Parts: sequence; structure tokens; C-alpha cells
Amino acid sequence: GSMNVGLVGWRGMVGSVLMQRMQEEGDFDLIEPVFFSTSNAGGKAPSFAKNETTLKDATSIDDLKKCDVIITCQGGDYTNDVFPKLRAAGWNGYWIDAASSLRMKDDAVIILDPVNLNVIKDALVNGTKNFIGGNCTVSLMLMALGGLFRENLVDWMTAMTYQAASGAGAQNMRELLAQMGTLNGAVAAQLADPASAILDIDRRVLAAMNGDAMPTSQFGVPLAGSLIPWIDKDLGNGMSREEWKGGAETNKILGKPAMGEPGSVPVDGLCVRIGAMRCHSQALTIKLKKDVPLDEINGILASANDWVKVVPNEREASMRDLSPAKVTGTLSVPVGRLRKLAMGGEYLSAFTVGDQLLWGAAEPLRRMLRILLDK
Amino acid sequence: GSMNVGLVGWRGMVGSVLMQRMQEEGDFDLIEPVFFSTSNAGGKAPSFAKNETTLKDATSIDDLKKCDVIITCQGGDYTNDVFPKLRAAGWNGYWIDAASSLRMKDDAVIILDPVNLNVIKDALVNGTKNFIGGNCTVSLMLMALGGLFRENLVDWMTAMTYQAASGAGAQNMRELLAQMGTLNGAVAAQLADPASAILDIDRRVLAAMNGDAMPTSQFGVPLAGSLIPWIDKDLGNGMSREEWKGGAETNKILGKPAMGEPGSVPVDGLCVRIGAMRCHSQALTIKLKKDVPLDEINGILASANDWVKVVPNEREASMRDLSPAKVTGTLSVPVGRLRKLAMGGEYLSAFTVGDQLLWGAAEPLRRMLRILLD
Repeated sequence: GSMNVGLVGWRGMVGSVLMQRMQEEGDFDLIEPVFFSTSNAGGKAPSFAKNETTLKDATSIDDLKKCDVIITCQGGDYTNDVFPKLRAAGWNGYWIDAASSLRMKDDAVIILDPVNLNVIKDALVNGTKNFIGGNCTVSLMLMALGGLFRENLVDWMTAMTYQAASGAGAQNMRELLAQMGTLNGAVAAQLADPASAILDIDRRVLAAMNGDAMPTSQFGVPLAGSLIPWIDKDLGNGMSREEWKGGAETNKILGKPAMGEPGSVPVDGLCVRIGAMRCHSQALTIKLKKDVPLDEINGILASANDWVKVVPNEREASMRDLSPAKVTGTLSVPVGRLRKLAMGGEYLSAFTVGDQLLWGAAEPLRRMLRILLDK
Repeated sequence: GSMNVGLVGWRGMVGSVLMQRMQEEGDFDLIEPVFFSTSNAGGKAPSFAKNETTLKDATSIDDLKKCDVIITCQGGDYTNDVFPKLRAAGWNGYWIDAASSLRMKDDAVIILDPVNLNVIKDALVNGTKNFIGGNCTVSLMLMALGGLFRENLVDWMTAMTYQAASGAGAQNMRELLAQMGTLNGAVAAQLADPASAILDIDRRVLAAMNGDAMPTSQFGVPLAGSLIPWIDKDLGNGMSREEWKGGAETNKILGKPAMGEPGSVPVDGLCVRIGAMRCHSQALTIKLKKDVPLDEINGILASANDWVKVVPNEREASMRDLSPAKVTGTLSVPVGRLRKLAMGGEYLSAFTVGDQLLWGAAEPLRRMLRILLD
């Protein structure tokens, strides 16, 4: 109970989910938590604090350096500023980070322990000190499909995603919900009138969607009632940075050669935002190395970790269990719609849904803390 | 101007879009429209009728048989009732139908004239009398990607769809909008308070979504804030009827051997409902028969018909131009996100958006009428 663990970014959305999980799992009984803040350093720490009842300065190298471990959800700009300074000052502790900044560095491991505990443990023995959560899309895909990769069955995969607002941030979630209000408000009286004409309702909704009152400052365009087929930076070659992460991070998590080199697994596709709060869904075309029976595939997938489940490939079950409505706020990672595609027995469809803030953000970080504790 | 054209199902949603389009394009000037009714036979026809100002009876074989052409948006149950009776009574006019019922009959053509005008014209010469619109998903996909098929360049395609409520019907659209009210209404006060906590808002939205007050009688489950990864009947083999239509109807529209036979092109994938009103979008993995340069692909797609629009594969253009917000209520069929995938030069991505009620429903029907008129 004497590991000194600094928490940075704990006030933000991802950090708040992390605090809740750490409390739920009893993690604070196992450590001495030290709370950092970008503002209000010297104020009172949160309830979780034990001996360190005062907030420390998030950009103070001297206070950060006293920690054995730092868990940060503060983001990439923070990492890019503070991390080099802290290491340059001689800090030799463990850095656990949600941000993308350090993911592809040779002295960092991308962490998803139900999938790559072996990669993590080997790196710890090799003296690695940087442990970085992967992109939410990749983490969620591998929590669902990791069994097939573990059995070396995947030739390649395309993923067409259906991504939630939470990946863009809290203000984006708020804008989505405000947009829902704009669209419903434009037709509230008409919806209450059974005799109203659908084409009038449709006209009114479109006029509201594309009008001045629709709040679009966060997304740039409507999300409610629509979709956005580009996420993150434009790499200038027809690929988004979100899409690029798929292949780069999948191969690194699994300890394979870099994307495009022999032995790597091609993972590619299109990343598209839809009007969901906090669950990402993905529709997969998977080429396997051989024609494996479906029953065997179901077992390989279901047995891979404690959170995946396979949803029977049937209408009612798929409608009720394979959706954001069912999965939001839970640690479950269902996969379903598993069948062979018309091209042949080596071609497999899949559809998976996972909570972006849990396995896609906070959960791997606290699990890495538990690995460092041997708990 | 003397072709007698019966209109059935003209008061429903698809029929109303059809009526608006026929008015816009001057179609009624070229025909004698005869309006049919299931519930008000003998009543007043719409004011854009000409000499036939009284509604005829939609199930009167005698009234129907007087038509040279019948265009029906009334649905499959109606077709299955009257069509076989009309034919058995010796009616030899043209039947133009939005419904799926007759699509796969050997004496019917699936119509999408900017893609298969040749198939349609050959069928007319050979005496075919049944011209049936295709499934919205396939029609919209082919409006965008048909150039590659027409050049015989496609080995296979998977399509992961993002489908609108309009495909399910007007009451489903209304439910989607009511659901948006339920979700926003649960948090409107919190949204208006800049200091409110996002995890409180999130909790409240989920409780509303899964609570008894969320209206779900039409979809069975939430759509707003969610998605539904199954559309239409369960075929009992892990495929929905909506997904089955992809391969079946793509091959038939194009005049290829039946899906699964030598020379057919496999089209398959997963059909997923999202919270949009009336545009379907689709994300495609396409295997081509050879490694075609991207500029050549773009030219083949753009030159295929007058409605496809290639959207440059850039962030700003994709966000602005490749969405339901842009496309809804228009005849434009954008396709973009076109690049080679990591597997190799023969693998192509694409993303397309199209209005379900226009090219996916009403538009091919009025265009077929124009073909019959020359």
C-alpha cells in the first residue's frame, strides 16, 4: 500500500470513468494516490485521497518525479510537454497513458492485457517503463476478435466502423444531444398529430438539420440524423489518421512486424461517426487462412477472454444484444453476425459493439496498474 | 397523350414522392392518369387528374384491365392479390411496381435504367411486360458503383450499410424522431447548464433510452442513439433477407447469371439500421479483377450516369458532401473515400450515400414510364 501513484487528467471525462472504476475495484486501497491538477493546485484533493489531501501541480516536474507510477488521461498535448521534461530530469518511474503520443515509440508498449499480457510481461522484464493504451477502435476490435489472431487464423480484415461521439469528447456528446433536440423540436406538434403528413415532417426536419439553429460548432456538420465519413486528421492520401491506427496499432499490440512487412496482418477500412453516445460498433470482412467451421470459430472467439461474448446469429438476439443500447456503460464486448460470406468458406463476417470509455479508454490503464502491483 | 396509366398506392409515402416527381417533370401532360383507391372508390381524384376525375376501385379487375400501364406503390400484399388475377384474365399491359414480389420472376425485369437501360430495352423487344424496381440498397449502390460493374472489373464486393428509417416506413420515421425527443428531453435542463456533468447526462440518456417511455413499438428496440444490426426477415442461416437481396438483385439488374452460378458477381455483407430519415449509406470493400489506377477508377465511376458524383477523398469534402444532410431530398448519388486498401492494388474502398425514396423507390418507376412513352 505504499506505491505512490500520480493521477493526472482525473477530472476530465476519461479520467472520471477511470476514478469510478478504480473506486469500484478497490484500487485505492492498494496504493497511495497523489492527485495532480492543471488548475487549483494547493486546493483539496478528492475523496479518494488518503495521505495526500492537497492537489499537486500537473506541470511541476519536481512533484511528478516523486511518483513511482503516473497514470494520465490528460491528453497528447500534456504528454508531449511534460513527459520529455520528466524523463530528462531523471525520472525512472512507470508512465501509463491513454494518449496516442507515445504509442509507436520503440521504448513503449501498447497495452491490452486480455489480448497481449505476454507482450506486456516480456517488456517489463526487458526494462520497458512506458505503457500506452491503444486507440479505442483497435482495443475494442481485439477484445472481440482476439481469439482468431491468437490462433494465427487471420489473413486480413477490413473494418467499417460506426463510431460514437465520446471519442471526440464531452462537448461533442452534448452537441449530439442538442442536435436531437433541434430535429425533434422542429416537428414536435406534427408528431403528436396522428393526421400529419410524413413528407411535411421530413421537410421540416431537413430544414432544421441544415439551418442556422442546428448546433454544429463541435462536429462542423450535423451528426444527429446523419453521419460523418471521416474521423481525425487527413493524411493527404485518402486515409484518415483514425483508419491508419487500425493496422499500425493492431500489429504492434500483437507483437507482429510493422504494417506492410512480411508477417504483419493487414487491417484497414473506413471510420465513420454516427449519432451514438459512447459505444463504437464495427462491421468486419475477415479473410481467414483456412476454412474453419463456424462452430469452432464461435468457440475460439468466446473463450478468448472474460468479457467477449458471441451473440447468436439470429434476428431477435442480434437486435436486442448487439447494440449501443445494450452495451453502453458495461464491460461486455459482444460479437455477432458471424457467417461465411459468399466468396467462400475462408471469408467471415462479424459485427461487434463495445463501450469506448471502458475497454476503449480507462480500463486498460487500471489493469496495467494492477499488473505493476502484482494484484 | 392517350396512354391510360393506372396509379395505385399514390397516397402513401413512396407514392407521394412519385406524384411530386411526376408533377415536377410534366409526366401527367403525356398520359391519361387513372387514380385507384382501396378505401374511397367513387370519390374525388387528385386535382392533377385530367379526364378521369373519379377514383377507380383498386381491386376491381374490370377497372384495372382498362389501363395500358399500371404503376403501383401499394405494396407486395396488393400485388400478390390483384396481379395474378389481372394476368389470368388476359390483361397484357405493363406492370411497373416498387414491391419485391415479382422481382425474381423469370418474366420480370428489375429496372434501374441509368445502369441497365440495355437490359430493359432488350426485354421490351422480347415482349416482357413486368418492370419492377429493385431494393433500395442495391439500386443506390449501383447508381454509384455501376461503372465498375459495367466494365466487368468487379470480382466481389462486401457492403456494410448504414440504413435510414424510411425503408421501414413512415411510422418508423416518426418513431425515430420521437425517440430523439425522449433522449434530448431527459437532459434538456442539463444541456442548457454549462456546468453540468457529462457522466450525469450520459447516465440519464441511457436510462431514458432503455426505459419504458422510449417509444419502440415500430423498431422493437431503440434506434436514436443506437443501431440495429438486422433488417428484414431472418432466413435461418445467419443472413437477413435484406442482405440476401444484394447478390440476388445485383446480378439480375445487370443481366448476369443468377447469384451463386458461374459468371455471377458475389455481393454480400451486413445491413444495419442507423438513425437517419431517408438516406442510405454504404461502406464497401471491393475486389477488382486487376490493379486499375485510381484516376481510371474515378473516371469510370464518374462517367457512368448523370447523377453519380465522385467526392474527392479529403476530409473537408467528405464531411460536407458525403452525408445524409447533403443528399436527402436530392437525386445526387455521391461516392467517395475511394482508395486502395492495404491488401493490395486490386482492393478498393468506397463509401456512398443516396436518397432511399428517390433512386431507391420512386424514380425508377417514373423513368420506366418515360421509356414506354419513348
